[PDB]
Amino acid sequence: MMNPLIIKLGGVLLDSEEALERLFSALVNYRESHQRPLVIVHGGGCVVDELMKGLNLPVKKKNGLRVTPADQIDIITGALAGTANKTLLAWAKKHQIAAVGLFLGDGDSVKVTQLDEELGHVGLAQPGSPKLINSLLENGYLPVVSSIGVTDEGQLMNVNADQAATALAATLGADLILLSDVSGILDGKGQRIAEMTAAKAEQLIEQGIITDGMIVKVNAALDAARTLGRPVDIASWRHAEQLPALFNGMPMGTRILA
Amino acid sequence: MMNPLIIKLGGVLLDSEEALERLFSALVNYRESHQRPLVIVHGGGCVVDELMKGLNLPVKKKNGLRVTPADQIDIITGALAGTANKTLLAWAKKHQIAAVGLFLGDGDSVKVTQLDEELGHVGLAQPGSPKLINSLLENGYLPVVSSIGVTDEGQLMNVNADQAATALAATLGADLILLSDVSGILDGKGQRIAEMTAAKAEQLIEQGIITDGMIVKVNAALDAARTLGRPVDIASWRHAEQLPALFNGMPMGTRILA
Ligand SMILES: Nc1ncnc2c1ncn2[C@@H]1O[C@H](COP(=O)(O)OP(=O)(O)NP(=O)(O)O)[C@@H](O)[C@H]1O
Ligand SMILES: Nc1ncnc2c1ncn2[C@@H]1O[C@H](COP(=O)(O)OP(=O)(O)NP(=O)(O)O)[C@@H](O)[C@H]1O
Ligand SMILES: CC(=O)N[C@@H](CCC(=O)O)C(=O)O
Ligand SMILES: CC(=O)N[C@@H](CCC(=O)O)C(=O)O
Ligand SMILES: [Mg+2]
Ligand SMILES: [Mg+2]
Repeated sequence: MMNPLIIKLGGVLLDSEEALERLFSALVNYRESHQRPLVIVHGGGCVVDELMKGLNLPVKKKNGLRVTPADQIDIITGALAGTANKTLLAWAKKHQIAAVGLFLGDGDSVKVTQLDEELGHVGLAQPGSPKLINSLLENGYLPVVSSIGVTDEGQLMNVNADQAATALAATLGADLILLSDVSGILDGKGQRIAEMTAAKAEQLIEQGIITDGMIVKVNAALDAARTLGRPVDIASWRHAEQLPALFNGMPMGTRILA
Repeated sequence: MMNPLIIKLGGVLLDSEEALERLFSALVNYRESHQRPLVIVHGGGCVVDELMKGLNLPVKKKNGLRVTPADQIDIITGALAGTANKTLLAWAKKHQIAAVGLFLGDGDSVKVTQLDEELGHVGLAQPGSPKLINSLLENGYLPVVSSIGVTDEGQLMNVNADQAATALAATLGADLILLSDVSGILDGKGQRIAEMTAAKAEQLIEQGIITDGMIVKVNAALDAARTLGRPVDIASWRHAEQLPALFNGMPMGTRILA
């Protein structure tokens, strides 16, 4: 087996049937034309915000991470580990892909602990064991992994999905692509930045250009590049014609260099 | 590998920390003292009703099955495939059990189709492929399987969990135990019925003694007994002292005979 490729999916993609169809088309074409085994990691913040909206609950993000009280972890788990993961497994079945849905605790794939009492049930993700997912890959399944985990003491944890993808890339020795609703990291004028180093990201954060979850996204991508010794791309899932080349390694967004 | 044992869990069990602790204690003791491999299937109607309650949505059951409109399948999936399944995987991690969470579509373990347009997205469960779960069992994992499935065309389906457990028992050739909040099937005076045949269940249904989901439960148990050629028990998860003997084969509730 080749090193796998993790494709991380998030943003408003799940709210778009058309975008899901175009993505699954491109995944089936990549899978039928590449020996490298695919793994999907996903977020779903929008699914949570909608269920929180319907419940009249506030959305507080502290430094790009969603504060997750003990009274909200069950609902967030339902939206992310349930609705978002099973919507993706249904698109995979429609496209004749044998997928297996997982969260971070299955096979201890990604180790999670409480990151900060000020955040509640938000996890810090770190590498775990590759045995279960390697076994699924060797048997021809596509793992589809949500960003909920669980601590050794049994408490469910909400992990930001970019950090969960980075931890899983380190666990499997996988290449990584972070797909979002924007074409990579944007500069002060809203233009795509083609390449990113740690020095440059420090400068942009100092200048207040990179903010919110983007700060979390870039730092997760940088950690992955240094840990794997390979570039990591941040790119958009929006434009159909770009998907095939993107999955083949062409630079469509921001290439993070370590 | 021995034929597995499926333990189906539902009712208000998930709302009871104390009952969950006593159950997981008993599962760990059974696992460490028995070569027979365990599989858990679960429902979670109460988790759904609570999230529907908080959303101001009605609960309509038509012949013991929950009508599941297209505008409710995502929320029901979140509660059952997400919150209930991951709460069980967290109790398994707390007890040092390596579990893997699945729904019915993973490995095509249980085939699901639309049962009736009058019910919406309710599935009819039928046997599927045992390969994925047999592989997990041989590698020492405890599968924990929710009762959401997916059709070949990609539509998520809500399956009653007793029928999903019966279909999975036929797929794996497994023994089955249906655990509920009541001590088996009760007669007209609210007393436990020790043994049940198809003739007797027909009589009780004719007399209006067995109703609602109990009709669905008994018919699922009868189908499983005839299909496996082995008795199937319906019993309570409520009383701690009875759990060990129950998992060892002692009659604690209603033994359905085919
Ligand atoms: N300098 C910046 N460049 C690009 N995007 C930025 C920047 N600063 C902030 N953002 C924001 O970063 C968001 C990207 O992160 P995020 O909103 O969490 O999406 P996601 O991770 O793709 N989705 P999900 O997994 O569901 O959370 C964009 O849509 C912008 O609102
Ligand atoms: N004759 C009867 N004997 C016993 N229980 C009966 C009878 N008639 C109706 N019931 C009902 O059957 C219920 C059992 O089915 P059900 O309510 O769906 O629980 P469950 O399947 O254990 N849980 P879950 O998986 O979460 O749905 C009982 O609690 C009774 O309300
Ligand atoms: C802690 C944390 O922010 N979690 C994310 C997980 C989903 C994602 O990355 O989209 C969240 O929105 O709640
Ligand atoms: C269709 C159907 O009734 N589904 C069940 C699944 C959960 C269970 O059995 O508890 C339900 O309540 O919605
Ligand atoms: Mg994000
Ligand atoms: Mg029931």
